[PDB]
Amino acid sequence: DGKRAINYQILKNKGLTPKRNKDNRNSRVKKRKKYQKAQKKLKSVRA
Amino acid sequence: PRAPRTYSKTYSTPKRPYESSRLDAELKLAGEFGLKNKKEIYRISFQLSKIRRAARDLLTRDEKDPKRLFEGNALIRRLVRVGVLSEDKKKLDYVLALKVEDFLERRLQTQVYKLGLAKSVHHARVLITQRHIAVGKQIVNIPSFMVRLDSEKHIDFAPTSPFGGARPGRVARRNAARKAEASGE
Amino acid sequence: AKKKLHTQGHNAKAFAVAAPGKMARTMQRSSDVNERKLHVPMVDRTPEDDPPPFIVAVVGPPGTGKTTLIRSLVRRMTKSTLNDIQGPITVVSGKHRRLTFLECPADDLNAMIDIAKIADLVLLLIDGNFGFEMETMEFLNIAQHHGMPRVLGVATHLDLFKSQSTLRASKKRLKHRFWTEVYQGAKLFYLSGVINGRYPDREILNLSRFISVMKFRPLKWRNEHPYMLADRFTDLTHPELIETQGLQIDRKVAIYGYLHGTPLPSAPGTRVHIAGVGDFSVAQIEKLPDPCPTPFYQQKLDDFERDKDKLIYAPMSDVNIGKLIYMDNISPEECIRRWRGVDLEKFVPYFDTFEKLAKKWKSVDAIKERFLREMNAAKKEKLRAQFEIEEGENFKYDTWYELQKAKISKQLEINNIEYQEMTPEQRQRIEGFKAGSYVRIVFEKVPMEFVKNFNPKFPIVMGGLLPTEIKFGIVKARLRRHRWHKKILKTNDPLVLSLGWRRFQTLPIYTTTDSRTRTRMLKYTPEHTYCNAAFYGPLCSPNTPFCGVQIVANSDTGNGFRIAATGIVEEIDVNIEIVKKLKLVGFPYKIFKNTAFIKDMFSSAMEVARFEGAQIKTVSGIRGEIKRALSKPEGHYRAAFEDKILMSDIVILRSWYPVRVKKFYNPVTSLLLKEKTEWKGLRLTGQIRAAMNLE
RNA sequence: UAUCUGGUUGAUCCUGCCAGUUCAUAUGCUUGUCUCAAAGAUUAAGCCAUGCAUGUCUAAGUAUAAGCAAUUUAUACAGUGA
RNA sequence: GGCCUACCAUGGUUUCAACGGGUAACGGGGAAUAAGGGUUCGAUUCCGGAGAGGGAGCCUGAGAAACGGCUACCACAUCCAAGGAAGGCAGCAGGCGCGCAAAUUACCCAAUCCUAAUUCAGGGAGGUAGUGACAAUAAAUAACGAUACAGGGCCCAUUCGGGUCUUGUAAUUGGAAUGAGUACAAUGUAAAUACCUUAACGAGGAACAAUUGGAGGGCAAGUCUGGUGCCAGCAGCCGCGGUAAUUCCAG
Repeated sequence: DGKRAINYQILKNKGLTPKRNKDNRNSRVKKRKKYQKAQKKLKSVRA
Repeated sequence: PRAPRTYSKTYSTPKRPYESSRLDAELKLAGEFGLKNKKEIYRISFQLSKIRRAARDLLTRDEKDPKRLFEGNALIRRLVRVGVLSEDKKKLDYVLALKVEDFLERRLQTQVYKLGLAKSVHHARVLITQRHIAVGKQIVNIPSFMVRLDSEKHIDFAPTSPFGGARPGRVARRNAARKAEASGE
Repeated sequence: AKKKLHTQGHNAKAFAVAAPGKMARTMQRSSDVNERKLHVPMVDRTPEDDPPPFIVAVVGPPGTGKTTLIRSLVRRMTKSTLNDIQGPITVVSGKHRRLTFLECPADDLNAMIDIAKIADLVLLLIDGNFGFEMETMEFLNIAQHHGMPRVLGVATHLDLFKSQSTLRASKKRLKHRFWTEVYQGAKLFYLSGVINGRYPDREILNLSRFISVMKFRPLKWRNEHPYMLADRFTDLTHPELIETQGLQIDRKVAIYGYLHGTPLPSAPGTRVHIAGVGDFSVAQIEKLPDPCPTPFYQQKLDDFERDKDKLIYAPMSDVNIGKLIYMDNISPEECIRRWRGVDLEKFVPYFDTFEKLAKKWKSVDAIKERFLREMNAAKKEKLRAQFEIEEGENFKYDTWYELQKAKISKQLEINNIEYQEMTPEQRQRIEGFKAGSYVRIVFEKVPMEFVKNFNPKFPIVMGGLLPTEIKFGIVKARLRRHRWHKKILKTNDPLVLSLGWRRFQTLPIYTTTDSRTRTRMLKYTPEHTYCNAAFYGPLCSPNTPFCGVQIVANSDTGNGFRIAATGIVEEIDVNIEIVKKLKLVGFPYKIFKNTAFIKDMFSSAMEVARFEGAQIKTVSGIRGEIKRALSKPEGHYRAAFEDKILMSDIVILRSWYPVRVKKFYNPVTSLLLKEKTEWKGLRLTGQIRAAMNLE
């Protein structure tokens, strides 16, 4: 069609964001991937 | 001109913003009970905080004062009701004790994990917010539902959803729509 | 606290506030509201008596339809349905107000850039179903750099949407998106349908009322340059001149319009620029009665003497010492002899002889006017008079902005009581055709292309050029890649840019400053910040913002963003020394400890001698100097470094080679061209390679 | 201006000073879903275009509408009703 | 009832603060703040009072010193044929008050109730939706396996090691799940809209594209400043070429 379209850049209008994780997106995962990461440390501090 | 809709907030935030011990202490809880917020801990601290205040007060009144007897009893039975206060320690000097973990242990989130149907604290989150697991025939999608002793037996998958009969589900059926449309007619 | 308070004459303690809290909390909030009211002080220079029509210019995507939108606004203000609207049209909407609509072309950036310099108020319609197209976004960006007009957006195609819930969400999105482009708190009106060929009266009535109280602010460019919009176009040539010379002539042209902004001086011979044709000059200036007169204005004319049917004007569409001084036949000898009845090169004016002056100036009693119970009173009075003379300037508001604003307001009515005394003959020449005087100014040397290829649908304005602006020097501007535009700009790559009243492509050059010791050219543009730049072209005032584009031909746009470079100008000269860095590389072919023999950097042993003592450095970062031209081979030289150079190492001598600015200049001449879209100028470096198939 | 850490010494202390440490207005950025939903402020109780915000009839005060209606016992009236 | 008048008398209040002045003063229920004692605030959902541009006067009436009543003056201010006539948003909405600012000129009497001659009419009272993160509530942006080496475990260790119980960092992988949204229908509603339901649709990073602040380094044939070589310092959107050009400390 002849009618010109919005670019995804100028729609959301997010310019110059530094690269981020996928895991800030769902907080219940970053809680999971922290505790599962901070349970490996617990096996290393004590037995 | 209409009666105020009343409200109030349900959490309180730490005075000391950056205390490293409290921060590690908080995170471990989050990673244990599948929380997403420091607020989900802030919230409970606040709940506890008033419960403890009530109890402190009641304790100052004479033994067997009517209010104390009446309002203390009430608070104890409310706590035993949901499995926060053990049967033995049923007399409010231990509600004066009572930890945050005792409260977090009773969330529908954690209760689903204890049964093992979810198989994880986080699998327990995702299931709940996704319309599986119920109490009666009544679906519950709130992780903080707080499982009252006599419904613990009734945590189970819902009649709807997969996992509880009903039907597989659009993402699976969509595949069975590529099974019979590729290999057949 | 006991005696500090009592130091002042009034009891300090007695005066206090009943509430500390309310006094203090209210005091901060009131102050914030004020500070907000304060804005930097400006000048209006538009007349209180005869204001021009505030030009309102509908813009937007073409398939929405702005012709039927302007026909549903003029039929509710004058109750007279129009048809096939083309060109600028003036309608009286009120007892003192009378706006002038102007349908832009949507297809032409050559006119879209042109209109935003003059549109006082711009009505922007964005399709509700299609949101914002590129043409809306492109127009908003160009308008902001030149000077922001008052924008009142509207949203056609609102009726189409199937579900009201989805429609409400879409309205919020456009309203929120509009706030970022313009100013937050500004809401675009929505029109439900065009079933009868016009919008609903209730929606239109609100839109007409909202526009009426616009009270547009004064743009900086518009109060420095006399401008006008051409109402009707007229060629005044003999057809016998046409039949003899055979369509080759440049035609004598009379043009008609309303002046604006600042007084266009009435001595014929000021140079003045048609947007999109070229630099012309005025030849004859004449003022005729305006077709549309406000009813309040008409009443005054009727009273002095002692038009209801036509409420709109759309011509393009179908229905003494001083007068003894300023003569040149009189000699200045005769001028004073006519007034009573010498070279300026000597500084002391002509006196009389000291014989005649000493006898005259025996007594000083002629000049004693200029120096500095009843009796007692008189004396006192005299003293008072002298005290005022002795200390008057020293002896003679709450907010500084309000005061310094009185430097403008007192400056306004001291024009007005001055102009009033003149007013019938002297004021007109002094007035010089003041803003809104519907003037008939005629031209000459307008090309044949302009009268042949003309349609009234595109506008034509005049820019009264300042004598600053009339020349051609290389300007020092600074600019960046407009961050919507994808590719970065290249040095020495032509760029159409709208600087002042002119639209033109020139060959810029993008010149950083190596920590303010010189002007080094880059090769590209720093892709997120302003770089200092330079380009040939016309000259302007400093602190003038421009907004330069890429390919403006509508045949070649694509879906990319058109506006590529925005910025202001810093200063202007006629020569900027501009430096490209070159470095001379060399390689060592015999090293020692702390002394190298470096080959093939210099060709002859004489070439080295022009360069000895030069602070050579290497890749590795060690310094040195080059000292003597080695003889027995013709090229090489001995150079002492600070430490042992390797064999694997590459010496580089920094140096500076000056460059030039290519003096190409090309006004766009858009509506001299026949097709009036798709004006194609100089191609980009990448485009020429594809055409010539180079790599 | 209380409470806490931190500082002058090669060190240990105390008095001693300096350094950090809400909920009310504005502004900035951001704003997917449910429910809930308020909405003042230049010491200007300043000024107001336009539209609306006060009208009202039962079996039961007044009907010759040259009003509508017709039938239904109605030649005083009797329905309905401006 | 000194409320007012006539006669007559000389009384009345005051350091236990009269009288006067100030108030960015309507009073109260109350608010915020948490050892206690206090301190500060209340124009503002309820009660009371007062006012309707400013003053005064008054008609009607049970009730007004009424202003969506009248009369006069003052100040504003509109209409005109110049003779005259007319207006009072501190109701609802809406506009101005500066030259740079932000709630809709929408729907209904279905509820709540009020008024009338009255079940019926009227009600911008009030309710409905629309409109900037005032405050408050609930709480997505992902969940699980397999594999490829790497581990720490642990039994053995004369010495290869990996092999099961999983700690998890992985640049190929694997199928499951779900609403954000889009949408038959029914429900909702005065009618709509949303919600609660729910057919059909709707997730792999190149989306259906999480933010807003903060700590820290690195890079150039770059620039600048100082220096007892090659260093020290500031710093670096800028280099040499190049912007349909570069894939580039993956960004």
